Amino acid sequence: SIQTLNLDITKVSYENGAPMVTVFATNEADMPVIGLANLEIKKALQLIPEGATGPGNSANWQGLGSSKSYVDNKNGSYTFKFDAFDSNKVFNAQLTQRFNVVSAAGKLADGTTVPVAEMVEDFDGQGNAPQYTKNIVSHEVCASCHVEGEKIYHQATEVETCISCHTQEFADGRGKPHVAFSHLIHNVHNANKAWGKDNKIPTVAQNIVQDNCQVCHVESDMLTEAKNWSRIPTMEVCSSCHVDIDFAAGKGHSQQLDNSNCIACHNSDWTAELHTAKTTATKNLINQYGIETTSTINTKTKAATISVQVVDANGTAVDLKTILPKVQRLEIITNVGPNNATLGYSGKDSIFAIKNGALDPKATINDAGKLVYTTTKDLKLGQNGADSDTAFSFVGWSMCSSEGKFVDCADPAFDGVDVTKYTGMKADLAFATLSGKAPSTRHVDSVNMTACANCHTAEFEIHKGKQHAGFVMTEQLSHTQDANGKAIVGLDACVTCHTPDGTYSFANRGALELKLHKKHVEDAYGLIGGNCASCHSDFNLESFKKKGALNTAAAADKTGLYSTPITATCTTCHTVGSQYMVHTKETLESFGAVVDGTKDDATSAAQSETCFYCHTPTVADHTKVK
Ligand code: HEC
Ligand code: HEC
Ligand code: HEC
Ligand code: HEC
Ligand code: HEC
Ligand code: HEC
Ligand code: HEC
Ligand code: HEC
Ligand code: HEC
Ligand code: HEC
Ligand SMILES: [Ca+2]
Ligand SMILES: [Ca+2]
Ligand SMILES: [Ca+2]
Ligand SMILES: [Ca+2]
Ligand SMILES: [Ca+2]
Repeated sequence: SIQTLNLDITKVSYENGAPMVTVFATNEADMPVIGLANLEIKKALQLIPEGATGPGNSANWQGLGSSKSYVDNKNGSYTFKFDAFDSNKVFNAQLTQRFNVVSAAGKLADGTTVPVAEMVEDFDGQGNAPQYTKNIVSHEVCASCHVEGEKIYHQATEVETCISCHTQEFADGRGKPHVAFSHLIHNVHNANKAWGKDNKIPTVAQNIVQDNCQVCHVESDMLTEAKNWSRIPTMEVCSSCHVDIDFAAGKGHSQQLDNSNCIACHNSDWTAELHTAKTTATKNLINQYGIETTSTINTKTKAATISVQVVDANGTAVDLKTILPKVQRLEIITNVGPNNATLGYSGKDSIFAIKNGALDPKATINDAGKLVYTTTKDLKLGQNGADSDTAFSFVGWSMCSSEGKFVDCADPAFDGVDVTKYTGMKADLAFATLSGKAPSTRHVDSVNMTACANCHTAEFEIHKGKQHAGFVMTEQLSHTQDANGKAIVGLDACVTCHTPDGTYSFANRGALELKLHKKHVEDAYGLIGGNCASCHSDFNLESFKKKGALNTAAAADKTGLYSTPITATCTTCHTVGSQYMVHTKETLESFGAVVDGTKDDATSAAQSETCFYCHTPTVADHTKVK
C-alpha cells in the first residue's frame, strides 16, 4: 500500500548526555506512518573538519555508534535512545553531528507494505542546524544508472548510507585504505585496477562512466562542498584511478609524503578542466551544426528523394559545399511502414552519400546547397496496407575532428575505427507518402532517448565506428510532445535497420521490439534487473495491433524463423524451453501463438494471440495477471 516512506529527523536533544533523536515518518500523501518495526539509526557520526588530520586532508566522519532502540510514539513520530553512545569517548559538541536513519522494506501489523527508506541529516552539537557540512554528491546521481530503491552492491540503496559506513576511520581500522568510500567509488567504475577478493576488472562500469566526473559531481545549491572533486586533491582519492603512482617512492610522480602541496600545483581550475575537456569539446562540436531533412515520393517512379539542409547553431542555412571536405560520413537508410517496417534489412535502401569529403555519384549538392539523394531499392509503397504508404528515412552523419576542432578529412580511405578522429553529429528523420496524404509515424510514447541518456549521456554517438557515422538522437527527429509539451526524441528512426525481419542475420533478434531487451538483459542486468521503468514510461500494448510477424530465430539453412509479435516480445527475456518460461511451445500455440515458424504462419496468426486476456502488464509490474 505505501508507495514512498518519507523520514525527517525533527528533534535531537543532548539534555540527558547521549542524544535522543525523534524521526517523523510520512507516506506519499504526507499521512503519518505508525507501526514501523525496522527503523534504526544505522550510524551516528560527527564531522572532523577539512585539514584537521593534516594539511590538504579531507574532512572525515568519526564514529559515535548506532541504535535500534526506539519508542513508537503512535503519531508517526519515533524517539531513539542510545544504550552505548560514543563507546570511543570522542564526542565533541563543537563538531557537526550526523544521523543515518534507515527503514527496511517490510509490512506493518495490519499488513500494509512499506518500502525501504534511508536518509542522513546534519546538526550542530546541541541539535540545532549545522555550522559546516561535507555535502559533495546526493543519492540522485546514482539513480541515473542504478535502480532507485534497490541495493547498490550491498547494505543500502542511497550513497549517503554508503558514505556513513565506508569512512576513513572504518578503512584505517581494517588497514584497507581502498575501502574508504572516496577511493572505492572511483575504483569500482574505473578499469585501471581490479577490486574485491575475485579481482573484478570494471570493464562495463568503465565503458558507461568513462571517468566522466560530471555523472556524479554536479554543481548544486543544496551541496556546498560539490566542488571538492577538483578542490581537494589527495593521494588517497586521486590514486583510485591513478593506480601506477607511488607518491612515497617518487615512482610515476615526484615524491609526496603527505597531501600538504597537492593543491599548490593541482589548482581546482586545472583538475576540473582536464578531466572534462574531451566530453565538453565533443559536446561543443555536436552542437555547432544541425540538419533539416525532407523526403517526397515521385508518384510515378515511387522512389523517395531525400534533401538534407545543414544549419549552424542558430538554425541558419549552411551550404553543404562550404563544409563538404570535413564531412566524414553521411548515410541515408530508408524503409517503409513505420509501425511494421516492410523491406527488412536486406531490402532497405541505404547509401553513404558522403565518405571522407567525397560525394557518392548517386548524391549531389543542388544550387540551394542541400544534399539530394533518390532511393534505388524497390520501396514497395502501398503493397502492405495503409501503413506502407509511408517511407521513413534516417540520416546519420559525422565530421572529421581533432582536439575539439573540425578538420578536413585528409584520408579518403579512413575506415572510421579510430573514433578520436571524427564526431558523430545530430541524426534526422524524414517522412514521405505515395498518396500525398499525411504520413503514418510509429508510437514514441512508451520509450525515449531521455531514458537512454540517463546511462549513455545525451551525446551518445550510437553505432559510431567502422560501420556507421554515429547517430546522435535529438529533437531534430521529434514529431510529437508528451502531456507537458516536451518534444519526445523517439527510437522510431532505428526501425529502418531494426526491422521485423531482423538485421544482417535472422539469428540476432534484430527487431527493435527485441534488440534493446536482448542487449540490456544480457549486459546491463546488474543495473536494470526486471526494472522496465529504466527505459519505459509505459507499455503501448495497442501498438501490437499494428505489428505482424517478428523474426525470432534462424533455421538450420540460415533462413528466417518468426513468432507472433507478443510472444516474440516476451520471449526475448523468457526463452521458450528455458527455466525463464513456464509456458511450453504447445501452450503458447494454444493461446494463438506461432513460435519460430514461417513468416507466413506468424503473419497469418499475428492478431490471434490471447496473451492480454490474462496478462495486464504495467511498467510498475509487468508480471501482473488476472
Ligand atoms: C535507450 C532505451 C537505450 C539505448 C538506445 C541504449 N541503451 Fe544501453 N547499455 C548499458 C550497459 C551497462 C551496456 C553494456 C556496456 C558494456 O557491455 O560495456 C549497454 C549497452 C548498449 C549498447 C551497445 C553499445 C555500447 O555499449 O555502447 C547500445 C547500442 C546501447 N546500450 C543503447 C546501460 C544502459 C542503461 C543504464 C541502466 C539504460 C537506461 C540503457 N542502457 C538504455 C539504452
Ligand atoms: C552511470 C553513468 C552510472 C552512475 C551515475 C553510477 N554508476 Fe555505479 N556502475 C555503473 C556501471 C555500468 C557499473 C558496472 C556494473 C556491472 O554490472 O559490472 C557500476 C558498478 C557499481 C558498483 C560495483 C558493484 C557492481 O555492480 O559491480 C558500485 C558499488 C556502484 N556502481 C555504486 C555507485 C554509486 C554509489 C553511485 C552514485 C555515487 C554510482 N554507482 C553511480 C554505472 C553508474
Ligand atoms: C556498513 C554499515 C556498510 C554500509 C552501509 C556499506 N558497506 Fe560496503 N562494505 C562494508 C564492509 C564491512 C566491507 C568489506 C570491507 C573489507 O574489509 O574488505 C564492505 C565492502 C564493499 C565493497 C568491496 C570493496 C573492495 O573490496 O574494494 C564495495 C564495492 C562496497 N562495499 C560498496 C558499498 C556501496 C555502494 C554501499 C552503499 C549502497 C555500501 N557498500 C554500504 C560495509 C558497509
Ligand atoms: C560516481 C560514480 C562518481 C564519478 C564518476 C566520480 N566521482 Fe568523485 N566522488 C564520488 C562520491 C560518491 C564521493 C564521496 C563523497 C563524500 O561525501 O564522501 C566522491 C569523492 C571525490 C573526491 C574527494 C573529495 C574530498 O572532499 O575528499 C575527489 C577529489 C573526487 N571525488 C574526484 C573525482 C574526479 C576528479 C572524477 C573524474 C575523473 C570523479 N571524482 C568521478 C562519486 C563519483
Ligand atoms: C577516475 C575516475 C579518475 C580520478 C578519481 C582522477 N583522475 Fe586524473 N585522469 C583520469 C583520466 C581518465 C585521465 C586522462 C584524461 C584525458 O582526457 O587526457 C586523467 C588525467 C589526469 C591528468 C593529466 C595529465 C596526466 O599525466 O594524466 C592529471 C594532472 C590528473 N589526472 C590529476 C588527478 C588528480 C589530482 C586527481 C584527484 C583529485 C585525479 N586526477 C583523479 C581519471 C581520474
Ligand atoms: C607541483 C610541484 C606538484 C605537486 C606538489 C604535486 N603534483 Fe601531481 N603532478 C604534477 C605535474 C606537473 C604532473 C604531470 C601533469 C601532466 O599533465 O602531465 C602531475 C601528475 C599527477 C597525477 C596524474 C598522473 C598521471 O596521469 O600519470 C595525479 C593523480 C597527481 N599528480 C596527484 C597529486 C597528488 C594527490 C598530490 C599531493 C599528494 C600531487 N599530485 C602533488 C605536479 C604536482
Ligand atoms: C542500420 C544502418 C542500423 C541503424 C540505423 C541502427 N542499427 Fe542498431 N544495429 C545494426 C546492426 C547491423 C547490428 C548488429 C546486429 C544485431 O542485430 O545485433 C546492430 C546492433 C544494435 C544493438 C546490439 C548491440 C550492438 O551491437 O551495438 C543495439 C542495442 C542497437 N543496435 C540499437 C540501435 C538503436 C537504439 C538505433 C537507433 C538510434 C539503431 N540501433 C540504429 C544496424 C543498425
Ligand atoms: C531499455 C534498455 C529497455 C528496457 C530496460 C526495457 N525495454 Fe521494452 N522496449 C524497449 C524499446 C527500444 C522498445 C521498442 C519500441 C518500438 O518502437 O518498437 C521496447 C518495446 C517494448 C514492448 C512493445 C510495446 C511498446 O511499448 O513499444 C513491450 C511490451 C516491452 N518493451 C516490455 C518491456 C518489459 C516488460 C520490460 C521490463 C522487464 C522492458 N520492456 C524493459 C527498450 C527497453
Ligand atoms: C527483458 C527485458 C524482459 C521482457 C521483454 C519481459 N520480461 Fe517478464 N520478466 C523479466 C525478469 C528479469 C523477470 C524476473 C524473473 C525472476 O524470477 O527474477 C520477469 C518475470 C515475469 C513474470 C513473473 C515470473 C513467472 O514465473 O511468471 C511474468 C508473468 C512475466 N515476466 C511476464 C512477461 C510478459 C507477459 C512479457 C511480454 C509482455 C514479459 N514478461 C517480457 C524480464 C522480461
Ligand atoms: C491465462 C490463461 C494466460 C494466458 C492466455 C497466457 N498466460 Fe502467460 N502466464 C500466465 C500465468 C498465470 C503465469 C505465471 C504468473 C506467475 O507469476 O507465476 C504466466 C507467465 C508468463 C511469463 C513468465 C514466464 C516465466 O518467467 O517463467 C511470460 C513471458 C508469459 N506468461 C507470456 C505469455 C504470452 C506471450 C502469451 C500469449 C501467447 C501468454 N503468456 C498467455 C497466464 C496466461
Ligand atoms: Ca529535520
Ligand atoms: Ca532517501
Ligand atoms: Ca578500479
Ligand atoms: Ca528533422
Ligand atoms: Ca484477434
